[PDB]
Amino acid sequence: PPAVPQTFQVAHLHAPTGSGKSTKVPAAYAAQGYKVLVLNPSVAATLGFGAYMSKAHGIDPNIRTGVRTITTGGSITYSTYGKFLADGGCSGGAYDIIICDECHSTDSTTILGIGTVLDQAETAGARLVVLATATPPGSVTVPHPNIEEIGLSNNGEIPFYGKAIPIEAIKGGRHLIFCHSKKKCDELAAKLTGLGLNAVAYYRGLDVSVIPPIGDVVVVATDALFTGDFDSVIDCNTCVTQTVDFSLDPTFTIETTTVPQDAVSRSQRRGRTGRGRSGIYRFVTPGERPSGMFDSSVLCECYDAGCAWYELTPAETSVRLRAYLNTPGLPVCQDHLEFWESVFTGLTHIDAHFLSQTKQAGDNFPYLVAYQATVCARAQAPPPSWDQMWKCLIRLKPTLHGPTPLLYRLGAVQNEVILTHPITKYIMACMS
Amino acid sequence: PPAVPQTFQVAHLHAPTGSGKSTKVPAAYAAQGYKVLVLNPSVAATLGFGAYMSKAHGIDPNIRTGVRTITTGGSITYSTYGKFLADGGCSGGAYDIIICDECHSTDSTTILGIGTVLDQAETAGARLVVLATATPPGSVTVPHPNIEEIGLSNNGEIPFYGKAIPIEAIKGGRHLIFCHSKKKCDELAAKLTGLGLNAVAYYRGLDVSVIPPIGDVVVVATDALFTGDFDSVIDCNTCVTQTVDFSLDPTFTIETTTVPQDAVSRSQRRGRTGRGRSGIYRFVTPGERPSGMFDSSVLCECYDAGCAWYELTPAETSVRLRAYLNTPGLPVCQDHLEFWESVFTGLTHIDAHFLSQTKQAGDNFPYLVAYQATVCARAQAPPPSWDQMWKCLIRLKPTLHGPTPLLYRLGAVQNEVILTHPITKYIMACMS
Repeated sequence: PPAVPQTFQVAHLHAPTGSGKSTKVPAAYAAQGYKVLVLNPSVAATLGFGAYMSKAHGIDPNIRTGVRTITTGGSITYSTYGKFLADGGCSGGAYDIIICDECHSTDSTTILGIGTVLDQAETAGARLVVLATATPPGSVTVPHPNIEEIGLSNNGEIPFYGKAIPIEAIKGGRHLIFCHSKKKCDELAAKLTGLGLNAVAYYRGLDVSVIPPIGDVVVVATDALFTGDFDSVIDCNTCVTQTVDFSLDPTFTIETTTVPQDAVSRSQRRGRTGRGRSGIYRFVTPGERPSGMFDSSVLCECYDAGCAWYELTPAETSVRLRAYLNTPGLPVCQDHLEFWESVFTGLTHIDAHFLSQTKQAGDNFPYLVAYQATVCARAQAPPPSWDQMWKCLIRLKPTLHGPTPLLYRLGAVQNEVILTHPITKYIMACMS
Repeated sequence: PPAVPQTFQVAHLHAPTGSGKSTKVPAAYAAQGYKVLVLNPSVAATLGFGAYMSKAHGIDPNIRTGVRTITTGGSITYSTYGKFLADGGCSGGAYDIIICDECHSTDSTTILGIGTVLDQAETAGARLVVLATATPPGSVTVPHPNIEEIGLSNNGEIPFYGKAIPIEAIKGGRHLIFCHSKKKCDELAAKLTGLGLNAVAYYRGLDVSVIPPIGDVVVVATDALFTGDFDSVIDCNTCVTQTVDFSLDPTFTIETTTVPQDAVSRSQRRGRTGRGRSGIYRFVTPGERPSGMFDSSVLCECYDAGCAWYELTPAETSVRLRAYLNTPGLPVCQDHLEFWESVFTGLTHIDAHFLSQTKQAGDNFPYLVAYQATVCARAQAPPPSWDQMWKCLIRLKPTLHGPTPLLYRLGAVQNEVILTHPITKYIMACMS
């Protein structure tokens, strides 16, 4: 619980997990007349705190979200970054303290949003602006005595990234596997379900409904993160993240490449254990990786998204993205600001009906995949392939043939690619 | 009105809607000695011309539809493509001039209708075939003389496909809203009726009466809607259609999807008002998509509705359709005629009970739904799911175990399945 200076200040509340950061601290604040606003990357977290904050603290916070919205009138508003950017940001929000929580996040939304805070807060009327996070940019993983950090040897057979988890000893108690991809995910889960190890896990687009409860059974699951008492975890130490490449063929190639886990995705994976009691931590490679900068690709999404939903011209999404940079204790990446801002300023006259469709079904890059298919339909030319990605062109299959006027490799490709579409050209020049 | 050449000829009309393409053109051919047949796709519209021609034209035409029939013995004949088909098509007929009104629609029937007539007419003694319309392929919305087109913003208390409707714009008069789904219609009307607004949800099934004829009113209705005399027509711009998506799992799939309106659909709704007393049109997503094309869905639905309703050999159907890809001016599609034909000839010994049951059920793909039933029972195994589509398999539920022999994803498969059935495999191979 930092000061509340009458002037202005940007406080960093670097406190560990379960400290009550998104529940107690605000409450402290909301007991002095100060009107507070707390932001969080996930809905399920927002709506979460939104209750634990009422049924055990005597407060009824307004809970703003896309899937749910509740207005009480309390001076504590638990909403989310996305839903915050959606509501126009602070553009209409009178708050005296703002807490960008979990700010260690490198996702399109946190960033753009935090950037939105960092810029408007100051004049929106805010008196303090808090950035909380268990694991901030830089700070290294710490030996938490509340977690029996135990190795991982190959005194078995069950192939696991190397340190083949011995089966003879490993049965299932309270453990919890941590994987990288969706595929190889269940690939193991069942490889042991023929023994008792359910294959349960959370992917990208599922309900917590698929969660156990009792029975000393081991579970699997990807990064995005339930029930059953996690008093142990088996991290794979292989994080996977999209990484832009400038392959000039004819332009970039947003490709999801795997890699060693930094510090934030190392201790966050250890943030889901040591709960309730003296947790345990299983890991293959001990060493983590210096965290602080995030790939430039993400710098694209703010632009792709900010353009898709939040309605921010490449221009706006910049300044916001700017202010977020100049601020301390927050991650960074190469200042490809001017380039990217460059690209989108041009990608004009996107077909309304394709953005709408693409975004709806939540496609990684809604605006970019909705543009690569406007040019594709005005040129009666098919898209780079018929993956579920270009489903928006489905109704045009009858009238569409020839080569694909490729604007950027956003994944698989299967047609003659012509690299001359006036735009492709623009984007090239923009690349220099 | 075109001339009836000494030789045989297929003409093309393009008069704007309501100029006699289906009223004056015929009367003319009639006031000469030519026996005219006029096909339209609507059972309603059909009976409409009968009355009209009489009320003022001094011509008692014989009508032919499902619900009725009225044979006055006169040369001008009005009839649906549905009834015309079922009447053994043109083959069983001697008409001098066959006008295929509304030849731009793309429904199982209206197509077989033209294919048949475009294939038989000549050899049947026909003198002329006139494909009429006022929105041929490659056509866009031409501004309505007396209809201001306004867009939608965010100034609105009521949501609406991303945009909002300013209550103020719908507080006086008779307004018609257009929503893709009835499921949605119901809601959007409620919210409005709770705002002291006279809301009435209308769609397939309901009683046309619900809609009052006087007083202020807003109709949250779906395509199915004259005496309505509406002031404005807010439109959701999206539309719903069925698409086939070959997905070797194990053969294909026919899911219903919500896709953007084509120039046509955006001219039936926009024109639901402004007719007579100057009205207004209000949209969400600007720029209408173009017309004239139809997903392989239709081609299957033909063979199906051609084995089920009109009782026609997969061979014979192709025969009819073959005379459609050919004639120029009619909508386009992928030439899968050879494929879809294969997939059917194999589907034999359908359980007539199930077929009849399904036909009399309104099921979209009856012959396809029944065969998956037929082989289901035939093999003593349950249907994919128990949606109100398989209803025909209840007296057997007890005597039904094991995984479903999935011939094709045509609905929502909710059961352990297999894909080794001799038939599944067949089509799978017919997949060429």
